[PDB]
Amino acid sequence: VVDPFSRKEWYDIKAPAFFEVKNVGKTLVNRTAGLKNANDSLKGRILEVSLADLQKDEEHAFRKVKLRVEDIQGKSCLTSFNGLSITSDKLRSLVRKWQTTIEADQTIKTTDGYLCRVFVIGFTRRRANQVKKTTYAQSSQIRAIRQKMFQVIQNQTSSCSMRELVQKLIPEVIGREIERATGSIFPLQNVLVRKVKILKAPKHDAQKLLELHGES
Amino acid sequence: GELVFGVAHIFASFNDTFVHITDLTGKETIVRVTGGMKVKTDRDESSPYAAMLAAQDAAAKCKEVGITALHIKIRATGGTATKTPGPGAQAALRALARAGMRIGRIEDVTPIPTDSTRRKGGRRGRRL
Amino acid sequence: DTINAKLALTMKSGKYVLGYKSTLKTLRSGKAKLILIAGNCPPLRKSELEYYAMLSKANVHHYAGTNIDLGTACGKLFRVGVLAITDAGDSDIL
Amino acid sequence: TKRTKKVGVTGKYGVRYGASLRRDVRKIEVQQHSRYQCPFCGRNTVKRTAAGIWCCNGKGCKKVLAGGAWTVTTAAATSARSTIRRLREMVEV
RNA sequence: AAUUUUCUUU
RNA sequence: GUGAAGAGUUUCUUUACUUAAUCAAUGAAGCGGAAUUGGGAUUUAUUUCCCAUAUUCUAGCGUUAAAGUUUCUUCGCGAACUGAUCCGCGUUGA
RNA sequence: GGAUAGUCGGGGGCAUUCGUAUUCAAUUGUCAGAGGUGAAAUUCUUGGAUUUAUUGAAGACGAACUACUGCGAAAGCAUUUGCCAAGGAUGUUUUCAUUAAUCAAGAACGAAAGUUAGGGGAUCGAAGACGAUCAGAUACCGUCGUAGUCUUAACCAUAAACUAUGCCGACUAGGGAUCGGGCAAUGUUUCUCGACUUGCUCGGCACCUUACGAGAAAUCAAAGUCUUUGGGUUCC
Ligand SMILES: [Zn+2]
Repeated sequence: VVDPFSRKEWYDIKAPAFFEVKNVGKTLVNRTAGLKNANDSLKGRILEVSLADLQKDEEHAFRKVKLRVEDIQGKSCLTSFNGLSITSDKLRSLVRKWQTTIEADQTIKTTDGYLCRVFVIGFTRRRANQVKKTTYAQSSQIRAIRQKMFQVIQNQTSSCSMRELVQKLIPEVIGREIERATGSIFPLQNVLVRKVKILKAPKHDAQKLLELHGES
Repeated sequence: GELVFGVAHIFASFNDTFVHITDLTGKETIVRVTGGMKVKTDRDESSPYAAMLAAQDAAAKCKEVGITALHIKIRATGGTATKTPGPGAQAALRALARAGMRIGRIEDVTPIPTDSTRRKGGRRGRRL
Repeated sequence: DTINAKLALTMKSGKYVLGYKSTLKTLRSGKAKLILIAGNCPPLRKSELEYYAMLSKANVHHYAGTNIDLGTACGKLFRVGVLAITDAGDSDIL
Repeated sequence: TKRTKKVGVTGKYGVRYGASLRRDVRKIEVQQHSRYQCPFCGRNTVKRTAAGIWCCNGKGCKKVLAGGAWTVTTAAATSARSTIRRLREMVEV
């Protein structure tokens, strides 16, 4: 029996190029020996990190993205986009009484093999002059709102690929377009993508990672 | 940028508190200490004093490696249960803060259900 | 609009042909515009009818439902396999 | 005349073999000796021959179908067909 | 936690 | 039989090979490797890292070769190549 | 009664979509307790318990939004979409013209639990097994746990099935919220409509004050219009 820390090594984690940062943190992997590869045992790791950390701005503190470590390059692991979510505190704060919440979902496909199930949630809003405290929308209007969200998602995601998906989720263009399209219906507020899930993956993009990386 | 960030999970149950500290990833953890190995009375496992003792022991063992900042994540029993963190959650947070180790990104990750299965008790409930 | 209502009003005011032999006769004579083939049709007969309509420049619709359903839509108490609408009347079947 | 309160087709068995066994056989034989519809001809002429073979007569569609012991299609086979259909669509798409 | 019982009347 | 790791001048363990030996199938009927072929990223790109298939049909038929440059000499249902790429230490699989 | 127009509905059925949680399975990381409880105790854990991380399967259920709010004859109905049939209210210088109300006998639906066959059985959990409390615990407490909890095809047919308050019709006091519809605004706002504000009206769910009135009272806009006793009709 010896110290278990003598068989451990520290490696850096590199977020994909879609973000504004390069160094995210350090990981821990056991000593590389025979019949057991650190590369083999590393590719099945999942990281969670804040979008505020990735963008160096507190404008996305509530958003948290997950990364999947895939490739190792010079003792510096490279990760890829695996999904985004919203913090429990933000979700509970957004959920309120005496208002109507509409949540919808849709599955989207990129130019390459990528299946992404993206969700969206939006809440009704007052008009700064309303006297009543109900602020409720009829189920027909909810269905019309869901159709408007479906149309907006399809139109904005018809041909983007993952690069444009990340480039358009940070500025929150999906929620803005949904609110714009919902002008003829209840004004709606706090429309955002609550969670994006990844169902299919390409063939590891073993060469496209080299294409994207290699800069700085 | 000479700081190293880990992930500190806190499981604040009403019977015993878990102070688990891992790296930024999930696997290959470093430290895991609860109140059971800090108090041997089988009653004060969830006590704030035992939680702070486990938290400070975790801090010492983490400083042994040389890790500076931790992303904290507290969580209750969750699921179809009380879903409220125990008294040891705040005690562990204060103990980590007082030990000198940096704290960042506080979040609650208790598992909530979307109307999950039936809770035990038998309709009438635990008539204690 | 649906097609069952259109078929019903063609039945009220239009020219229809029932069966397979008469449908072949209508396609052969060229006084054919639309043929309806039930989903329960024999595959060889369906291919033959499609070839006949392609030769005669007649539209084909292999609508869902069995020949029992086709007969019920046609308003008859017997099974109907092939429908041949020769005159649409006042409809937009064609 | 009704001629039978509840035994029905099992009236040939008289009073023997037990009531529960006779009832189970009655349900099975009712399913077994039933005319079914050919899924290709639309005629109620499908009859069973030798526990799993179903044939319908007529000038056309003399097909012989492989079915259940006393029903043309079983629930398990229908569920399997739906599952295989679903899996094939996922593989193709 | 744990706490059962108070004969027939004046 | 042949080799690679761990270990207190030596062989204990597991972990690789097939020709020993064992099993199964068959009319021992297509096993393995090479050259173009178009995507594919190394990249002011080079097969350098990657492997790709012709028959879905409806209860029909599918055999005894056609077509091609060119050889008698073009009496020929003539002889060869090709159509049917080349090669081989293994009939195939466990 | 029927038709028509815009609507409305957590009303019904079928097909379809999504969500976390629970349990389990495989794999990876350090080690000594983990569960549970007033206290414990049973049980399993240096053979790796518990936790953390990845993937998958099973079944159940649709949290928050969710309300003195909606729908249905009631029992009941709460994830997305599509389809089908149907329904109330509203609008109407549309149609028929008494077609109406309440019912014996007779019929449809009828929570949960219970039964017969098929599938499925995650969680909880009758019976039961142990372990603590007590003088005795056979129970309340902890873990496990069969039927059951899910569903299909046949059954039955009752609950504090309640609003402990039958159905239809007329009249009766002041006000403010809420749902659905309609009317009106030289009203507001957002790149012809929606949202918001105000007033009026119809039909519901209810609420506050009061008692001309009722009751034995609690209380009741009906349980009032009953010794000043009679609108009609069933059950008891
Ligand atoms: Zn047939």
